[PDB]
Amino acid sequence: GGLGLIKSLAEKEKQLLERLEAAKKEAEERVKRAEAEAKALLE
Amino acid sequence: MIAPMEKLVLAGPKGRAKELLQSLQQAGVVHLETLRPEALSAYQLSPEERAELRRWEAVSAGAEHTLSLLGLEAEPARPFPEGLEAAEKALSPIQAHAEGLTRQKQELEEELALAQAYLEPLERLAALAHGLDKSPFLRVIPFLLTEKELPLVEEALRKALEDRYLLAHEAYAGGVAALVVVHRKEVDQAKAALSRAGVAELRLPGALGELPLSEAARRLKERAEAAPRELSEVRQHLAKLARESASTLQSLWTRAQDEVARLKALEELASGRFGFALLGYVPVKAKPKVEEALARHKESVVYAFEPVDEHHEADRIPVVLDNPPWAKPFELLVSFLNTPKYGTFDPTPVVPVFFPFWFGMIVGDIGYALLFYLVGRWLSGYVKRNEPLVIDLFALKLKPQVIGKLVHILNWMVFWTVVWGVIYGEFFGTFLEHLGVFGTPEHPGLIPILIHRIDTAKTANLLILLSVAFGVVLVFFGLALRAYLGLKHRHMAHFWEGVGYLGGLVGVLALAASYLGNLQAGWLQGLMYLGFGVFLLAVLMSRIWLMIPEIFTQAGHILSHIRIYAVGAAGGILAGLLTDVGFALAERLGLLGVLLGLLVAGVLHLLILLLTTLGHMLQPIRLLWVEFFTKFGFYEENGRPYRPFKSVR
Repeated sequence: GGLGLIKSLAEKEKQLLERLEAAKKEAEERVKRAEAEAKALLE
Repeated sequence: MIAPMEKLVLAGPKGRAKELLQSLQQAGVVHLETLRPEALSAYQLSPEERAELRRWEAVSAGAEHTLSLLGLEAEPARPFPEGLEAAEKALSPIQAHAEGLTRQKQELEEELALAQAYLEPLERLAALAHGLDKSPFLRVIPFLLTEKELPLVEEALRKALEDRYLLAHEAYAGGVAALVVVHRKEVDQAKAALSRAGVAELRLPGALGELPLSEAARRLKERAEAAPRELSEVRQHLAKLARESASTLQSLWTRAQDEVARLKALEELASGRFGFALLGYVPVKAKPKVEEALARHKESVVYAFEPVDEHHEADRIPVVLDNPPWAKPFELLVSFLNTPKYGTFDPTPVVPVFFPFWFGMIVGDIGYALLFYLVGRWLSGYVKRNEPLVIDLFALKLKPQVIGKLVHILNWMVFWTVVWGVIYGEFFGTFLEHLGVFGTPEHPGLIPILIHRIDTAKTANLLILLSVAFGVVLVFFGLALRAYLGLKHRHMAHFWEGVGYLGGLVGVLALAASYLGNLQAGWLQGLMYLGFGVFLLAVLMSRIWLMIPEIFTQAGHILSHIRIYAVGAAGGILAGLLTDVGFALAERLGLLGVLLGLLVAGVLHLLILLLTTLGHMLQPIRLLWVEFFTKFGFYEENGRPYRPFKSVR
C-alpha cells in the first residue's frame, strides 16, 4: 500500500537524516576540540 | 477472463531504483503508477539526467528522421549497447551524408525540371539575338506567350517606334518567345504597355534569368547534360548508404528508444531523498518472473507483490483478456471494441461460439468455401514467408501474428462453414444441375439433403424458428449475464433490470405464441400474466421510468436474428439463380457453350460473391456486437488499458 511506501521511505530518510545530524554534531565537537587545544597552545 | 493485475510496491535507493527500473523495463510486464502526492517527492531526479534524456531523445528523433531520409522504416530489432557519444558519432555521420545527398538530389531534380521547359526557348531567343544580348543600347524582352495573337501584343509595338520595337516570335512554336526590342527605357515603357495588354517576360530563376541569354542557354545545356548522371549517382549513393547503414541505425534507434523509455519511466517514479518508491500493476500469470527480477536487486531491496482491488472500484487498475488458445484468435475482434470493468463479463467466447455457426448458415456455398480454403492457403503461404502483410492498395500494414490469428479464425470458420454448407447441400452455386449429389424428393438422383434451400413451404418456417430460437437464447444469455454482473458488482439495479427485461421478454414471447401463434392459450395465459406482472414489479422496484422503449428495443434485438436467415437465404437464392442461368445458357443451350458459359457464370458468381459475402459475413458480427454487448452493457467506462514497460526488441 501507498502508506507502506510512505513507511518504507520514512525508514530510510529518518536513518539518513539521523546520520546527517550525527555528522553536524560531530563537526561541532571538532570545532570545540580545535578551539580548546588552540587556546591552550597559545597560552 | 480479467486477470488479477496485482499491485507491486518497492523501495530502493536512487541509483538502485534506476537499476531496478532497468530490470523492470527488461522485465516489462508491469504497468506503472505515479502515486507522487502521498508524503513523498515528485522524483524530479536531475536536470542533468533531463538533459541527457533530451540528448538521447534528440538522437532517437534524428535516427528516425535519418531512416526517413534514407527511405528506411521503423523496424524493431535487438538494441545496440553503446555510449551516447558513440551513438551520436555513429548516427550523425551517415545522417549528415544522407542529408547532403538528399539536398543535392532535390536541387538537381529541381534544376532538371526547370531546364526541361526553357532549354529550347532560351536557346532560340539567344540564336535570334546572337549579337543583341547585353550591349548597352536596347533591351530585348522575350515574353513566352501563347499562339499567334502576336498582333494583340504588337499593338503596343505599333504604338512604339516604326522601324523598330520588333515584337515577334521567330521560333519556339509551342510557347511563342515573343521578343520585343525597342530601347532600354522606351522598351521598359513598352513592356509596361504590353503588360497592360497582358504579357510576362522570361524572368527565369538561378543563372538563367540572372545572366546574359547566351550564357543562360549555355548553363542551361550544361545543367541539362549534368543533371541525369548526377541524379543517378545520387540515387545510387543514397541506396548504397541506406543499405550499408540501415541495420546500424535500426539497432542504434532501438537502444535509444530503450534508454528513452527508461528515462520516461524513471520520470514517472517517486523519489524519497536518497530513497525511491515504485508502484506497479502486473498480472498473476507473471508473478514468478517478477519475483525473479525483484530478486536481482542490490539485496532484493525491499519490495512486495500485494493484491489488487476487488470488483468494486478498480478504476486505474487495468485488465487482460486471458483466453484459451482455442479461443485466443478472436481477441483482435474483441479488442476492436472497448475493455471491461475488471468484473464485467468477458463475452469474447461468444464470438467463436456463435459467429462461425451463423456464417456457415449464411454461406452455404461449398465452392465459396473452397475459394476461402484457397485464400487461406495463400495467406498461410504469406505467413510462411513471414513478411509484413503489406498492401499499398489498401495502405494496410498488418503484423504476421494478426495474419496468423486471421488464418486460424478462417480455418475455424471454414470448418463450421463446410459443416453447415453440407447441411445446406450446396456447392459452387449448383453443380446439381449436372451432378445432383444432394437428392431431392422432387428429383431423386443421389443421397438426400437436409434442407433443399430452394424450397420454402416448410424449410423457411423451420429456418426462421431456428434463427429466432438462437437469437432468443443469446438474448436470454445477455440478460442473464447482465443480472449476474449486477449481482457480482452488488448493483441490484442492474440485476433487477435484467430480471425485468427477461420477464417482459418471456411474457411477450408467450403472448405472441399464444394469441398470434398456435392454439391452447390456457396454459400460457398465466405465463403472459406472470411476465407482465414481473415487468411491472421490476418497474416498481426500480422506479427509474425505464419505459416500453427499452422492452421494444430488447424485442427488436431478439427479432434481429431472422436477418441472418434472410441473408443466408438471399445469398443462396442469388447463387442458385446464377448457377441456374449458367447451366441453362450452357447445357440447355446446346451443351456446347458449357465451358464458355461456365467461365462467364463463374466470373459473374465470383463478382457477386465478392460484392455480397463481405457484408454477409459483416452482418453476423455486427448483430452480435449490437445484441450481446448491449444486452450486457459493455459501454460503461471502457475499461483501463494494460500498458507495461516495452523492451520493444
